[PDB]
Amino acid sequence: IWCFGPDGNGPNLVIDQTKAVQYLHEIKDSVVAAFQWATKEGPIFGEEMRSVRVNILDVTLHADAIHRGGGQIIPTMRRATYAGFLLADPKIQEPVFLVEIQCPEQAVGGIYSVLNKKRGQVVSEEQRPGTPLFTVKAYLPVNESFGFTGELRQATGGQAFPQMVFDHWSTLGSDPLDPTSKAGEIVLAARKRHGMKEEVPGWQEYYDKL
Amino acid sequence: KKRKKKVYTTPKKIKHKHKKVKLAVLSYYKVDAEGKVTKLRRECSNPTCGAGVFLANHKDRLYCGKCHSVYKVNA
RNA sequence: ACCCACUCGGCACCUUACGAGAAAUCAAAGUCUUUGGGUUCUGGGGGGAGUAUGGUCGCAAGGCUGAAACUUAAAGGAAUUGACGGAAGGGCACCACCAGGAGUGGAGCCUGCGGCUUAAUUUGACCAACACGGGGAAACUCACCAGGUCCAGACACAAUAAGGAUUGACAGAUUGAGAGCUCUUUCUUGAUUUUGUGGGUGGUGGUGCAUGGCCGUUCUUAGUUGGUGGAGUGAUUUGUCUGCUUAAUUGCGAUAACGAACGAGACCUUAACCUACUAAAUAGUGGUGCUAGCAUUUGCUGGUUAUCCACUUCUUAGAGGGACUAUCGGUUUCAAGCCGAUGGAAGUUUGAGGCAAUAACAGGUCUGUGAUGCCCUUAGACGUUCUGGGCCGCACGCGCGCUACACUGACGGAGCCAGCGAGUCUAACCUUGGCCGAGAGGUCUUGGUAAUCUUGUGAAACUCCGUCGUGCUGGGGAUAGAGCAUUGUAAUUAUUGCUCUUCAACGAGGAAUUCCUAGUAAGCGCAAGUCAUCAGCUUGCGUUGAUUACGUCCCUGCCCUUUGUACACAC
Repeated sequence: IWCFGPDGNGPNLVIDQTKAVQYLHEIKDSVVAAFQWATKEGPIFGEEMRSVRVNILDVTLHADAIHRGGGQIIPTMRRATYAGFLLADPKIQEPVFLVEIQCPEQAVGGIYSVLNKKRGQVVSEEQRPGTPLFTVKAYLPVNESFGFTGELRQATGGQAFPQMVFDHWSTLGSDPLDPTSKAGEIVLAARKRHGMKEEVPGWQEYYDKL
Repeated sequence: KKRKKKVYTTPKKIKHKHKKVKLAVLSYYKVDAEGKVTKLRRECSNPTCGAGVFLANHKDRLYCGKCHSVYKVNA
């Protein structure tokens, strides 16, 4: 284990299968220099990687470290990480919330119905034993429970009262290569908000042959 | 030369902990109403075994414990 | 016209610097820290930038005038040392050439490096790596891989614990396995031990770019230094050199240098000379000496200090002696030397080595070291071990070697001469002789702890005679097949040798390149390190034994003088 880019803490590992290579000693300084770059900003639409692993099966180097130095290490691995991460069908992971919606008896009927509106869902349909005030945790792809503070009030009566909180991530693979998949199109909004190529580059341009 | 981790294709092997008998010595001698004691396990016939070596019982023979010989009950 | 001697003015020039200057340098750049003759212009770190803009002049090109923002800690001058030059001159070197020799590269094979491959194909090294790590690895080696084992957890503390901390356990199973490793049923021993915490300990683990030491290279070249003195403000320089000469900073000689020192040399060892000294059954020789044989005018041999005596010329090894360029002629400026001849064992530093200067190189080595810091690990161990595999795998390139591509050969028979070694009783070493055996080898004994026994190491080229007869042939032995032996427990991924079967490319080699000037290269063999067996390797020893030249700096490098430089990490 070498580093945990970005920042030396992100869930990205420099795994080496290199078991018969000599010059790993003087390149571990600059291998890790650009490993954190490709995980700070990404290939598809340019943000932080998460649970992305780099398994260096092998490395080929020079004799001396001159053309094996920083001028020829950062760029060359900026195309190597972009290869494997694209060869394993890069996907999307979306943060969710730790909501606990205070509610009456059947506001869950409102809540449980308005939770699964935009690909979100429910963790559990739990409740408070002491009162008919039910509490629900849910998956919400941070998109988006704008306060439905009217919708649950249209079913139950005079106690509806939504309050939510926030939690960790959540992943679902939608194959973002084509501008047809649902998560392959949400990236488009983030794309033109960056101002770069509309199309996602495939792995062919980032991966070579024999 | 760069080394590598030694792979474990089998789970760990646990060193055997001795069966700590609790006053089993009280179960090798039997006394009567007059206190007359008599050995319950046989003794090793080899000279360098002991008068109380108490050959371990088994299914179909008698193992010493110290001299590591083989005895048969019916010989 | 010129010559001589003046004088004014001009371009200058040569020496010295008294003087000045940072110095180069200068006769003005002097009369300036002892600072003031008159007077105009310009400069105030480098870039930005002579830029923007404004202005003016010009047909324009552009000129003149002319910033700032921002940016930087140096830019720059002159010399010194070094380095380098596709700069000059001068020396040196068969790790360069001339004249040549032998090759390598081309065929095959051994072996090393890379690369491909795998479980590993462990590894370091890239003129100064690549038959190197003494590295010719079955196990070990061994550092890797698939596995199985021990704690080799010192010491201190806490915990457990004689109502037992504990270790061992025959049989089955597991298990590569006759590891009670651990399970299956329960015996042996007894605070030895078990768990944790600190501390170690061990590691062919990493770090040679943290190092010591060692070694190699620069550099086998002749170079390095300080004392005093001289020049400079100084770094530095002279000394330490123009020339000649030497293998040489070896000397002659010239000198702002003198006297010195280390390296070279001197030193020592080896080799050849010594009819001279000393000797000797572990060396030999002479004795119609001892005895016997041979052939018979008498020569050759066997036991001859143990069957005798005399000796050291051969052998050995102590002390020495011998050449120091000795004598004669030539050369040079007498000279250092050089050249030739004579004599001489020896006339090339007599031959050949050993040791071999300051300074370094990030040369290599932590994988030689119980040399060694730091870091890594330390019980499911990277420590220690046992089994098996790997280091040797193979489309390929290169290196070092061996075999050869033939008649100055091969084959067969015969003649048949060394040295340098080594060798076991603190044990299976070296083995003679006889026997078995085509061989390989086995065998009984002998001798040797060693000038004695192997051993006169009877070795091979070579010599003679015969076969082959220009046919990639009888050269060649590559790959492969079968069997017999030794060593090792173990020969399979052939150990090696031996027997027979096969005779592949190879008709002498393109660029290129290696090494070499006399007992020389090269042909030839032997010994030894390796080692239980394995020598195509290597150190030495010898056997046969050339050609060519006694030089040059053209090529390649190195060194010196001058020179140039904006480099100093030094092209």
